[PDB]
Amino acid sequence: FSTPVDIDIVLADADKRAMVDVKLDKNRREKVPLYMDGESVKGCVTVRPKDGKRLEHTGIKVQFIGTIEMFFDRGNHYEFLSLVQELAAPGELQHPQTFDFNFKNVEKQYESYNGINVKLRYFVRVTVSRRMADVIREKDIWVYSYRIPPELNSSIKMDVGIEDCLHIEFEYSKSKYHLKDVIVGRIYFLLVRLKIKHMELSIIRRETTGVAPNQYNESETLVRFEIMDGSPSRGETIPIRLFLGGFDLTPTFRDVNKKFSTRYYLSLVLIDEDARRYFKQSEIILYRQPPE
Amino acid sequence: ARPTFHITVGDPHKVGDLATSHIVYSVRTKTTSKAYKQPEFEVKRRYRDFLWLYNTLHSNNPGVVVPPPPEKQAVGRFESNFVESRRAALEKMLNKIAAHPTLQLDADLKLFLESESFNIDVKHKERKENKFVEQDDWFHDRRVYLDALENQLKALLKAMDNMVAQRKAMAEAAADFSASLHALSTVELSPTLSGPLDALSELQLAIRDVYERQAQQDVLTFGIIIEEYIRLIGSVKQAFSQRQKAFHSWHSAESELMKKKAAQDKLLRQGKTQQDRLNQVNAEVIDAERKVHQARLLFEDMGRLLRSELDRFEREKVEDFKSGVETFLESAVEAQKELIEKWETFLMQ
Amino acid sequence: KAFHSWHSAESELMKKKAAQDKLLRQGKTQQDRLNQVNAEVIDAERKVHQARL
Amino acid sequence: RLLEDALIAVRQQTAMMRKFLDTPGKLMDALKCCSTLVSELRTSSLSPKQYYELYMAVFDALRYLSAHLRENHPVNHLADLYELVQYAGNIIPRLYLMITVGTAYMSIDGAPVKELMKDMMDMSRGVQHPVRGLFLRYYLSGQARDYLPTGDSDGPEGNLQDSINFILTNFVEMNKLWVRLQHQGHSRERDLRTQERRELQLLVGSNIVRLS
Repeated sequence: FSTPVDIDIVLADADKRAMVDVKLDKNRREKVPLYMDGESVKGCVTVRPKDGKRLEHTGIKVQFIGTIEMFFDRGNHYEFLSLVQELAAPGELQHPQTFDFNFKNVEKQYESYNGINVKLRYFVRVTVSRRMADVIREKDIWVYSYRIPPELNSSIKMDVGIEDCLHIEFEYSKSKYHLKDVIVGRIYFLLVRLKIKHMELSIIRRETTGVAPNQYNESETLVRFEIMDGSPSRGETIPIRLFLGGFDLTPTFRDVNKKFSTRYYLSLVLIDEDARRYFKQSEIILYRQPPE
Repeated sequence: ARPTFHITVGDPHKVGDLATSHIVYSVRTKTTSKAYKQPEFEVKRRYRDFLWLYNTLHSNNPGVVVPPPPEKQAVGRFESNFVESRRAALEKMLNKIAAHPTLQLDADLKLFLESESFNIDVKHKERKENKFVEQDDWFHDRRVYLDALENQLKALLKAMDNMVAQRKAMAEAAADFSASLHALSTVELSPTLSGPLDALSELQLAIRDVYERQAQQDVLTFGIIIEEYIRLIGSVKQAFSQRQKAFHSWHSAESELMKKKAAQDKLLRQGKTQQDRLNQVNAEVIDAERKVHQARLLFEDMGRLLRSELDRFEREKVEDFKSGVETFLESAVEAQKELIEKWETFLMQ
Repeated sequence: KAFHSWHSAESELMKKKAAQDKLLRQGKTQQDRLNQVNAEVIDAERKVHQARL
Repeated sequence: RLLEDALIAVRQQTAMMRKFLDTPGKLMDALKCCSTLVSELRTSSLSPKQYYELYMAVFDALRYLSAHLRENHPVNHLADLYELVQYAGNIIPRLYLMITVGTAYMSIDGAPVKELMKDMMDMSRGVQHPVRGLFLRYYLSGQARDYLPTGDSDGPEGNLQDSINFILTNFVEMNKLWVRLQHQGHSRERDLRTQERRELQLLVGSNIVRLS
């Protein structure tokens, strides 16, 4: 036999509309249509019958859903957006039928995310209601969030050290970088009484999930970029130029629906000849640039 | 993390003779895997624990693979090599399973690898203690196809036994051909006949060392992977069986529902039943539908799982046998190269 | 009845296929019986298809 | 032992590097294969001399790439490439990749050349390893030699001045690496340093030569 009916969802702007990729578990890349906050979502639900039989139903509806999924558990799923359009009353289907739908000016407050303990995703869900088992079809969507240049973008500049052993001033040109921006910086050496083998700059991603003492932090190290080979002396200046376009980062996400945060840190690491390791971590905000 | 699980199986605390004695290995997991607690743990597992464990993996993963175990003593003795095979067999079994995220997720296994007390006490501790043609077609297709592999695998196995057996002589023969020739070489003392004849003796010893080595080189590499497959085929025979149970429950639910429904109607159209008692039967007719709906639904997903396990199974098979062939190539050339180097040595005399 | 007869056709198919598998895992199968059992299998296979149809 | 083991590795791979290096489009390929190559030169170990030898070997192989490049840039920009390459993981590989991109930029351009050149130098304040920086700067020295901020090379937006400064920076630097070299490496390697130091001085004198 198979299914008596197959549901497909075709958008009205399906040819012209842009699509975007998502990295999922074990290097998989999905591609879905792309939307932003305030756009209308409209198209058609196409019902393809497959048998010459009849389908008794107690209603057909289409829903636009945005939801946050935590820890791979269905009981922790929270819909932050739900919109319904009823497409048909209780009845029968004997032949193919199509139904229009339009969700007017749809709010989409968060960017889509696929992480470790957290997913945030948007989809269209069509439901054909039946007496004991519904026929359900999901259709996934990417939503981006956009942001213009910030009013204030201060340089990150600091003196740090291990007392009487290593004193350094480091500088990074901004606090806020767009996803295809460049870390321009320098390291300046004030006091050096240790034997430095190499120095690297690391971009660390932290996913923070939960509320209050229920906090799980997942940490991933997305670059290790060597910026110095060998032992400097005092008065030595080391230039940093690190291109972010080589690492495909997600934006900074802060307290999203009061459930999770995704944060980015520059971690400067110096290693001595005996393999001792000296570090300083600094938060950087990553943002998605609106194209002009 | 999942494949990035690091495993040394060492420390062959080979409990000394009993004629069945069981090697206990360090299992050091150094693991950056976040599917393994400890960045390092060492446990000291004994053969029995693993075999079970291996079975456990089998048990927690319903069709979802379980490659070959720690090595069998079913041909093994207790040989360092055998135990090594075991060690290896595990290493392998483990290796793969770790680079399969799921089998690596068995909690017993986390505790097992990351705690020494054996699989057992871990295992208490963990449980806190479609159309008719279409399914029937998938069953018969699979039956013919995987019956075909098994027959082939069984035929390759009796070849492996013969191929190991028939390295013992010429090799064993040439070990005495060498002494026979060497003997008469004490009798000649005339320099350019004595000299060659001793080289020719040496040649027979050379043929002996290489011919025999090749049981162990090539045949044995294949015998291990052939055995691994037959077990894996056995294990997915269990997954199948599980699907037949689900098929059994689902029709059972359906014959029970049809009955329940029937009792309901006859009671109704007796026309002499109060709406109280009707409601008791009616409710129970609707619970039977849920029993049909839940039993069918999991039966469908069991078949999604069986498909998935198949597609997986095949994928593993392609890679495994390629490595199988590559390990053979390297060996085949090394056996022949050694004879070439030997043949020149005695061409030069 | 049409259902009863199909299902008999199917059971018959499985019996004959199961016999073939057994002849196969003796490990030497006369070619006589391999063609004969297989042929009957194929006739059973039609019977099943026609019966369903 | 050491040198040769590397050299063996070098010969196979430099051949693969070159096959890519040759080809535009696979110019990009050349860079990955190359990304694997420079690591050897990233090795911390070898004799100055042994390293020096590697320096020719890879360098020269790379010189085929530079000529290729100097054809490649005339046959199209592929924008921001200079930046883009510097995601290359570490520092000598990476840098050389920019540098090569620099060389391309010089070849078509002239006006933004100067600005870039200056960047590079700056980042060149970075190799406080005498040697890695030296060979690099040398390599570099040859790369910009044809493209120095004034007339002889070409005549950039600016001119002699920019150039002068640049060489001088180099000079100074050249003094730095070398002198630092004297004290570079393990403490008791002073004579080794002297033979070896004499070798790389020579390299320096070409610049001087450039100046005349």
